[PDB]
Amino acid sequence: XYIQNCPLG
Amino acid sequence: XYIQNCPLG
Repeated sequence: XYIQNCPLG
Repeated sequence: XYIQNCPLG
């Protein structure tokens, strides 16, 4: 995944 | 959001 919570990239 | 983890829809 989500805007400013995407731990992948 | 992710495959089979998307509480939005």
